Amino acid sequence: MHGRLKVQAEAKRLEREQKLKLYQSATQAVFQKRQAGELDESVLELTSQILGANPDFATLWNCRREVLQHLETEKSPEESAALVKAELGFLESCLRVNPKSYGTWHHRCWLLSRLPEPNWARELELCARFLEADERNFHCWDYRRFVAAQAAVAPAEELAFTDSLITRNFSNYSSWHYRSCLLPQLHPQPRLPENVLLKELELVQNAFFTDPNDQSAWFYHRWLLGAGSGRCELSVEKSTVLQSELESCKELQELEPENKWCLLTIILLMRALDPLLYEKETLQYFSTLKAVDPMRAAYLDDLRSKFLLENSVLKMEYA
Amino acid sequence: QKDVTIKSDAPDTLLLEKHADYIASYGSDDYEYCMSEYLRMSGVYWGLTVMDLMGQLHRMNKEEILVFIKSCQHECGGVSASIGHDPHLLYTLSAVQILTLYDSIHVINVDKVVAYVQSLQKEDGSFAGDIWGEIDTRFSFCAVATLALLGKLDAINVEKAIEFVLSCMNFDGGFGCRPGSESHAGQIYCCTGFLAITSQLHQVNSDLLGWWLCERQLPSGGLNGRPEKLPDVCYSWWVLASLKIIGRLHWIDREKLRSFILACQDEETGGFADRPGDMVDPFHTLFGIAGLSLLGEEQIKPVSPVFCMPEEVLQRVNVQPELVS
Ligand SMILES: [Ca+2]
Ligand SMILES: [Zn+2]
Repeated sequence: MHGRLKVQAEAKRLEREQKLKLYQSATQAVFQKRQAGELDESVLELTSQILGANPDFATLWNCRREVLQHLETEKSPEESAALVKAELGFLESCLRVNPKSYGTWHHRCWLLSRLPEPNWARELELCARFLEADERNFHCWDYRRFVAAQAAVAPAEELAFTDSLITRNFSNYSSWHYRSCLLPQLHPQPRLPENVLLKELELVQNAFFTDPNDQSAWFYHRWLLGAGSGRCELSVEKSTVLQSELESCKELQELEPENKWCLLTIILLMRALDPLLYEKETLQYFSTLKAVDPMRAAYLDDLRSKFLLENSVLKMEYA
Repeated sequence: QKDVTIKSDAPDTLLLEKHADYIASYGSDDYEYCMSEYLRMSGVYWGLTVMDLMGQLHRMNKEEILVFIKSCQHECGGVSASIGHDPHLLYTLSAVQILTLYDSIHVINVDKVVAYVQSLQKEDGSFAGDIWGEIDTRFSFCAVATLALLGKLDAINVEKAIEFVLSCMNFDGGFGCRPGSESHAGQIYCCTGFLAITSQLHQVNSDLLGWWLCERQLPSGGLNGRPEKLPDVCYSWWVLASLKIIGRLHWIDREKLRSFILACQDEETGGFADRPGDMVDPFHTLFGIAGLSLLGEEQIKPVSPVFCMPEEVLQRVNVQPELVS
């Protein structure tokens, strides 16, 4: 939840005492009302104050839902639609203030899920707005997938939204992640098709040459490297692309010699091409990588040992 | 690239006696305290757990908390964060964790806790947090963590529970809230804990996830919860505990992490902050201490990376998940 602030200081300590009493009396009353079975708009009022400042007070979200449910039975569909539209406005004012609260996002999904005519395009537009403010807001990305499902939005449309998100700025981990789940849906086998993979390789390689410090594209690139054929199954095209990637990373390594991502990728590319043929260079690359990225020396030694082992198995396989 | 720089007068020694005092006294009005009523049960779990790890549990009020816990169990069997608040899996776990530290599980109706948890499982094996239907692998963890401490894991559909959690496994080796959600430290902790408890760690790509987790360590030595975020004591606990569960704790620099966590201590007030120079809280104090324990601190009791409770409590109740090593 909240964490944290840095460590006239009486008018700050005064106002805190003042807000507590309003919070305290309001909370008191909502509970009194609730125990009294008073499921009315006074509870919606009382809770709107508290939830705006504490959207993690889950029991109050629950109270709202009880009020809303009860009222829906005893109100015309015109009075019910009005209470609903007020609730959408309330939710949005809450999210503008704290866009990372489980409670508020869940209440919105609960709300939208039970509406007779939900306006999903409007909800997707809400997501677009929140994702411009914070393109790593996983609550919002999750709400966006929920909406997309509800509106039976096609993976290709979400794939286009991810492309527009990637070229236009950094903070792309969330967007690459979404692509990793979208692409397999477009090509749905019980390991992406080569043509698609090769295209994704092109797109990710652009990203990490555009910004070599963008870790998200390097992490996605490593998945792409595994998500394919095999080294004695390399097409001339894949072989050529991966070779071209290797030289391009070495070019990068010339420019950014402290860039650990490009070094690790060179090793993984060589593995992907020919473990034994590239054995000496791989070992050379480990020593360099470990000097560049010492916090990871333990990881890197374990990876190298895994690879040395695989190389022993490949040499034994010799006819 | 985002990171903190540790100021050179930062604390570099373990202020155990100060943390004991900070927690011993916590909840004696107070702003954040009254405002945190909606999570009281878990606050109580954080305080008691950290005290017990420092050998200081006796300084807390057993009798008083036992009464409090009992009055938080509702008629459906679930437990609320506080008296009058609504029952939820999160506080059901916390309560069961407290009663386990105290060896007083029959202070509540265990048959009804089990029935409550069992009721929250959905057809796909997922768990809702409460009757209002929020689905999150956090709740999959809370459910089995709760049932394991009670010896009632068999009460739920475990295979479907497993299937749902693995369906939240992502391209990077990590796990999300729900199918298609992005990986992050807190979620990975919940799901790796879940798989420890259900004996499924063989289904984790330990090397791949291990790497994603060790890449959380920033030059300052603190760990972040995901790429392009700041380091933090809570994220650090989740990541390190996850690494231990999958047998790859050695993949981070332990001495640099130790220094980050020690530097998040308040020399004056005791307790730990989320990062150095911020204000302490009991949440980050549990995790600071638990993290240091996992890093090998001999003054702190050994802590379970799955249950975030002292191993000796778990040994006593006989719940000790095999890890990956
Ligand atoms: Ca006592
Ligand atoms: Zn934190």
